[PDB]
Amino acid sequence: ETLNGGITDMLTELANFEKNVSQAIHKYNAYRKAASVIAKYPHKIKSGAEAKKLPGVGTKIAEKIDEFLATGKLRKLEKIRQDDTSSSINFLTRVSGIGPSAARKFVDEGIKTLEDLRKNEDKLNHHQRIGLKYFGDFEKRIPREEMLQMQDIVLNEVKKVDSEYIATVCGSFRRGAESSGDMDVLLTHPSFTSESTKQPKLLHQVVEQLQKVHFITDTLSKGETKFMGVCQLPSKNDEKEYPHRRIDIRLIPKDQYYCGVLYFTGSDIFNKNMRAHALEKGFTINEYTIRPLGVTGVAGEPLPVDSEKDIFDYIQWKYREPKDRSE
DNA sequence: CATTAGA
DNA sequence: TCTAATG
Ligand SMILES: [K+]
Ligand SMILES: [K+]
Repeated sequence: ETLNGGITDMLTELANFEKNVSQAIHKYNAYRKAASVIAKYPHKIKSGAEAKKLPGVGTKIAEKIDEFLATGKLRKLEKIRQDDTSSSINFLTRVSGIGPSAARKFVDEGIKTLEDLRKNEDKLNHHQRIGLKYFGDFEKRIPREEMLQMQDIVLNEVKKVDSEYIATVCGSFRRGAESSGDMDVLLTHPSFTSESTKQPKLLHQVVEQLQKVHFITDTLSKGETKFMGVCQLPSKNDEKEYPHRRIDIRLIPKDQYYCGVLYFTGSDIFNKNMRAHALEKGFTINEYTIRPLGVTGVAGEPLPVDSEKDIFDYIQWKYREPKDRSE
C-alpha cells in the first residue's frame, strides 16, 4: 500500500504504456500481474533479486526494479514520458469515443491535437464528434448540488410518462459523494422481467420524454436496453448556463433491479466484501441475482428479491445505508 | 462482460 | 461479422 508503491506505480506506468502506445497486450498483462503481486508482498523489496522470487517476476521486470531502486528513476519511463507520439496517444484517448486503436490511427495520420481533431471533424464518428464538442464539460466534475437537480428532473418525467416506472440514480451519488463524474440511472418496470419478451419502447418512452423537455441533448448511443447520452440543466435566468453532462439510462427486468442496484451502488469494495460474505452465508451474489450454494461445488436457483433488504436478510447481515456502503 | 456502432 | 469503446 506504501512500502511497495513506487514499484507498483512504475510498473502500472510501464503496463499502461505497452497497452496504449504499443499493442503489447502481453507485456502489458505482464507488468500487471507483477504490479499486482509485488503489491501484496509484505515487505520492502530491496532488490530485483528479492522481487524476482515472486511469481510473474522475471528478469525483465526485476531489472527494472533495481534501476528504480538504485536511482530514483527509470530511463524507459523517462524516455516514454517525453515521447511525443506516445504523449499524443495518451491525450487523444481523453476524447470520449477515442480509444487506443483510434488514437494511434489519428496520430498516424498526424492528428495529434485538439485543434487537429477540429479541422478534421470529418474523420470522426458521431460519438467522437460529440466528445470533441464537449471535451471540456466532459472532463468537469458533477457537483452533488446539481446531481440533486438532475435527479429531480429525471424522476419527474419518468413518473409523468408512466407511474409504474422505478428509477434510481446509482453510483457514488447514491453513496453520498460530494460530486460525481456522470449520472447513472437504473431503470425497470413491472411489465418487464427475465422472461417477458421485452418492450423496447419501455426505454424509448422515457428517453423521448427527457428529450422533449430538453433534458437530453444528444445521443452517443441508443439501444433497446441501454441508452448513453449527454444532458444539461436548464440554464437559468441567464448569465449562467450549465456544462454538458454524460448520462446513461438502462432498462432492467424488474425481477433483477435490487441486485443491479445493489451492485452499481458499490462501492467496489463494499461489494466485493458483501459478496465474499454471501459465500460463507451459503450464497452467490452478482449484478443480477443471488443464488443459494449447493455443496456439490456449486448450485443455482435465484432467490426472490423485492428490495435491497431481501438481499441483506438473505446473507443475514446488517442493512447498510448506501451512505455507508463505503466498504 | 455485455451492449452498441460501424464498416 | 468482427472489432472497437463505454461502463
Ligand atoms: K519468478
Ligand atoms: K476515450
